[PDB]
Amino acid sequence: ENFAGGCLTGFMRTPDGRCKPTF
Repeated sequence: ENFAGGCLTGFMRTPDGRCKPTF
């Protein structure tokens, strides 16, 4: 299956529970 590695718009959310924008 597939999972959402995206937090907000342009945010790389990890299974670590943290969101880092991709800049």
